[PDB]
Amino acid sequence: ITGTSTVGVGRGVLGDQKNINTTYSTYYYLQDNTRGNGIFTYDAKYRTTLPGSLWADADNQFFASYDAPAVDAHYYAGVTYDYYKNVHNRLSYDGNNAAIRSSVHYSQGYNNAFWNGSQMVYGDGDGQTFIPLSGGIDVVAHELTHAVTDYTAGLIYQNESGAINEAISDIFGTLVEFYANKNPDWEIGEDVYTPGISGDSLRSMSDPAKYGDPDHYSKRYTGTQDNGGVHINSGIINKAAYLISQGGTHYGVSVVGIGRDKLGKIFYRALTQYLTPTSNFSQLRAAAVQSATDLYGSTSQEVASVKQAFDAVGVK
Ligand SMILES: O=C(O)C[C@H](NC(=O)OCc1ccccc1)C(=O)O
Ligand SMILES: [Ca+2]
Ligand SMILES: [Ca+2]
Ligand SMILES: [Ca+2]
Ligand SMILES: [Ca+2]
Ligand SMILES: [Zn+2]
Repeated sequence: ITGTSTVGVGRGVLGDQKNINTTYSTYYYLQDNTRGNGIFTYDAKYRTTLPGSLWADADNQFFASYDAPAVDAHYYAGVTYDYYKNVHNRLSYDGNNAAIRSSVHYSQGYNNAFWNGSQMVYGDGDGQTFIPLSGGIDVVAHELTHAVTDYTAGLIYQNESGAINEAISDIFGTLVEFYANKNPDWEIGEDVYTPGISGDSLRSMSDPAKYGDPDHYSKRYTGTQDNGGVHINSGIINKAAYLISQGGTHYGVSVVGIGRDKLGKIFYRALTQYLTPTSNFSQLRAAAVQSATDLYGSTSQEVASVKQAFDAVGVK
């Protein structure tokens, strides 16, 4: 909507106070004009009709319980926009400053978040498996990264291409969490998962097998569940990415870590230049090796580490 850019204040899902960019026109709306062609947050009002209504507030103070998921969706979309712009020189998910739209309060008891082809959508959780899913910066960034994938490599959401799609969202979700620098880790979803259990998460990049996901190509899931295991076999790629950044010896194969910035550069260039809708794991290895070669040179440590990481997880 047309109005004047304002700055509101609120509390997120975890009870932390933050400022948010709003727009005033009779009401204060969750519309951030400071980034691209805007970031817009909507109320789905416990229904499944999307997007719902652009979030309106009478006083530009967002401290009600009902507000908290909106605050976080809106703020973390901004952080994610900033990461892609500042770190990768990418303007929004399409590279041309597309408006970023999110809806919160989707459905009832909904233990999921998603990118629907056009916008991000966040459940509230059931309060047992999840609390509102926008409370996780890694979750927000995971979802916005689906949009980046769809505009770039376009990895088909099944089997190996789908597992790469998933891993790319976990990787950049994690890199965004490190960019924001609040309790960062190589775990996925820990801020919003199981409020009754401390120290767990939905997936782990550092140790995918902790949560039953494969950490080696020989352990890949070959069935038909989960679109051919897209959230399962992502563990193989997540582990490779973790190793490229942090190093380690895995199944006897030693990898010299090169750190998160270089991981992000390698994978961003692979995603945007080399991967295609049908890329498989072997092709991702080649894309990453070529990307590291472009950036750092064929004889570089970075290239060597990429090869060792994919060797460690059994991807040739
Ligand atoms: O399964 C689905 O419908 C989509 C799936 N959503 C999903 O797993 O929602 C919760 C969550 C998302 C990211 C990180 C941690 C938790 C996806 O985004 O890949
Ligand atoms: Ca208010
Ligand atoms: Ca964390
Ligand atoms: Ca995390
Ligand atoms: Ca937990
Ligand atoms: Zn996903």
